[PDB]
Amino acid sequence: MIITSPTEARKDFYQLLKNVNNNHEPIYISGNNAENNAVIIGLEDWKSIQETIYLESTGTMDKVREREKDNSGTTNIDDIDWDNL
Amino acid sequence: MIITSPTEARKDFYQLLKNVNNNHEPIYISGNNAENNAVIIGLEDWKSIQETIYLESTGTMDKVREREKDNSGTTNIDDIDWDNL
Amino acid sequence: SNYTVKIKNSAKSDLKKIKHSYLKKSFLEIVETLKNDPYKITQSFEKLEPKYLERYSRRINHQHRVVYTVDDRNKEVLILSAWSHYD
Amino acid sequence: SNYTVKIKNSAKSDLKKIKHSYLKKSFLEIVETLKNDPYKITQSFEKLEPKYLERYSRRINHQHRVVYTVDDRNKEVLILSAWSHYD
Repeated sequence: MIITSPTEARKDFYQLLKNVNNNHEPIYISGNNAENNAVIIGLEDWKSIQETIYLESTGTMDKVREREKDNSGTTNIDDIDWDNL
Repeated sequence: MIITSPTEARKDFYQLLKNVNNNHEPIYISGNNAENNAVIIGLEDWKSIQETIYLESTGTMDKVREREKDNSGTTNIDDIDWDNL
Repeated sequence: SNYTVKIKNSAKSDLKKIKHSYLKKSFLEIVETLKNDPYKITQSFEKLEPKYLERYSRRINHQHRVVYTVDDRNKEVLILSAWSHYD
Repeated sequence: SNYTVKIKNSAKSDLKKIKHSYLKKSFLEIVETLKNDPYKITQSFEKLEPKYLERYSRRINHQHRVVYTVDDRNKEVLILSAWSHYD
């Protein structure tokens, strides 16, 4: 956990933006009032999180997890008979 | 989508931290070097996201969604017979 | 009380694991809060995503949650999981 | 091909909806990239969380994804979903 104050984060802001993107680790901004505590995350890591939340919210990861552990077998994608549904 | 530059975000940093928590919407920091793009998110919303990813990956939310679907009935929590569970 | 707290009968197997884990007292503390105010900012109360579905969790400990929904109109809480595992 | 691309049989029902949406061409373009480099930064390629599980998605369109895992040692891609509705 990387934790810093609002004051120090603002002074070190440009390096912080570099750091969150090269370490792939969020930085916690924790100040006087937990009201305005925040987290800074690299855009790429945020897009992964956004995409994960979307596939969980639709139930897609639910179905993925079920199919992953089932015994239905596999089929090479080129062997799919599309005209038979 | 709320988008600001690294320099504008640094200048108005304290207000930006209030806004992400008051508005419950992330703020995107987008600059010239796209490799250092970042997102600011209020801590409560970050905690919601992290708690969701954890419960989803443990299969808990899969179990929850299936239980919402079943017709097993309900029991008032005070009517549980703990001694014979 | 202000809310009736129910548990899905299929979730009773969760309570068996809670009992064996000696988590009964932590769990029933969460139940008492759910009876009074299921939205109280205690017990690491979390609004799960997607938030428009209004599912919630509270911490029994650092591994296990009570996951629940709330019928505001009828003042009923529905516990759906008390053990954080796929079964 | 660099990779053999397979689909879980329980996922074939996704392809029926892909076909009937006229998304077959889009889906097959993802397949062609999966055969070559399932890690190419195209098609909105995303590493899903938790990243230690190593699942991935690509966009068929704004709504539907191909979700897949990759067996790096055996050079096989396993498609687990190609339809982002829960039935």
